[PDB]
Amino acid sequence: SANEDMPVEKILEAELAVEPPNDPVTNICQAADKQLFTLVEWAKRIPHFSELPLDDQVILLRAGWNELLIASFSHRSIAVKDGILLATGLHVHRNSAHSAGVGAIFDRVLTELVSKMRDMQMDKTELGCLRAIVLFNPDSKGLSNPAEVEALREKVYASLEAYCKHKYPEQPGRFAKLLLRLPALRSIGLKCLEHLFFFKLIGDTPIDTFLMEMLEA
Amino acid sequence: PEVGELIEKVRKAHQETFPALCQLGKYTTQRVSLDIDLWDKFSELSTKCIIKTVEFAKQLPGFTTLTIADQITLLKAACLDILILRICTRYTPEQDTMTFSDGLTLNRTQMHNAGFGPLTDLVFAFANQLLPLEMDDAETGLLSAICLICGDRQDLEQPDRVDMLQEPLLEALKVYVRKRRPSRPHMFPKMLMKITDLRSISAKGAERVITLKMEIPGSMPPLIQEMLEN
Ligand SMILES: CC1(C)CC[C@H](c2cnc3ccccc3c2)c2cc(C(=O)Nc3ccc(C(=O)O)cc3)ccc21
Ligand SMILES: CCCCCCCC/C=C\CCCCCCCC(=O)O
Repeated sequence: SANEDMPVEKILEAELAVEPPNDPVTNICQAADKQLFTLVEWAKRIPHFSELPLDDQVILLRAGWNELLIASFSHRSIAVKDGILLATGLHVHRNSAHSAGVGAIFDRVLTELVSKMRDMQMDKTELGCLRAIVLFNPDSKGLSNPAEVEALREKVYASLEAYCKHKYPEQPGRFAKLLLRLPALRSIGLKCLEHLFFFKLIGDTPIDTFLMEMLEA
Repeated sequence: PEVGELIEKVRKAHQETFPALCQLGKYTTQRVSLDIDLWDKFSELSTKCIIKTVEFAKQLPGFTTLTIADQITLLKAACLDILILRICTRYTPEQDTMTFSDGLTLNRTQMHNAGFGPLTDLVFAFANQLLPLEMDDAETGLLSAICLICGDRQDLEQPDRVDMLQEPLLEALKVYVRKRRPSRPHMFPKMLMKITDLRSISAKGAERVITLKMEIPGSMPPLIQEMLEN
């Protein structure tokens, strides 16, 4: 009954829901603002996210927004060859990333995220669970009841591993192989936060305040 | 079966290159920027532990069958991960202390002044977060090995091949962890994903290291390359 606590099918519903002046920095910023305007829509369709207190909802979203977007545009970029497919439809390539001062991040996204998801054929369901795991992060500081949050996260572990045993029985170590993208995702997500000063997301509006107004909406 | 051999090899590799907290005779000696004396003892043990971590690596099945460059690349990059993980399995929550491989036991302020500095509370929080896991020699060893044989590391000559070495390790951890904890299989992903917290700490740790190679002249000479050159 693992899939009943945290339904795979409802998680993919959340992914499929929020799935989508021209210069590098502008292109990245506007791609970020777009996906930012719809995380709250995504998280709301994650099982039991809405049943959490509203102050906890804000915290979890402000804690993983960058890493939720990176995971999402990395998997989306499996199509593109040697580049990033932004949520706005634009293709960003190495030089364009160097122009934006994020060439090293670009290279890491390609080798540690896109290539790995490509070679193991990570489907959108597993990406969704990975993002749900990122969402239900119990270390998020200020959380009112973290025990509920990692009870929720562990339900995603249970569902995801159940799904992997089901759809890929010939690959017993596939659940672990998926999880091993999460350290890379965290590593890369940290480096991106170093560039926030150059990428004005929203009208310099505090990310915190933005999500809350989306939630109390 | 053949996985139990792997578990036993990895446990033996860990046990020989890193003794457990409980079998170790302890000895001992406010917050400041850096206690240079503690730093000397701390830096002198960290060097020994590096050497032991290389010994541990060469004991891992099929590690030395990598390109000697990729061997260097992997050890050079998982280096702090294993040090930080190892010392955190020597944490004593009663005394809020950590014990080194010679018995040296420092408390939180001493760990801070020894070189942990602003990273002190991160590391100590990570060690506390390990206590509920109740990890033993085999599990600590496996987690280290999984952390070392990482195909994500850049400049790898045979990245796919490292990925192959890592797979039997991920299986071993899964079955071993869940056998000892039959009513709560979430402990396996919970233990793997500690690597995520470990990378973060280690990343900031690499910040700390460059600051100290300059503020402490002639500190931390490179030494993984050349020992592995032989
Ligand atoms: C906070 C930070 C990053 C500061 C730099 C320092 C370090 C790292 N490498 C060194 C290499 C050579 C000399 C000194 C060094 C000091 C370093 C080392 C560690 C660490 O676990 N060291 C460590 C771990 C285990 C043992 C032992 O089992 O006896 C001894 C030392 C943890 C954090 C840091
Ligand atoms: C192409 C490499 C990307 C690196 C971006 C670094 C910028 C750091 C600032 C904010 C992080 C936002 C990352 C981009 C989000 C794009 C969303 C999308 O297209 O799905």
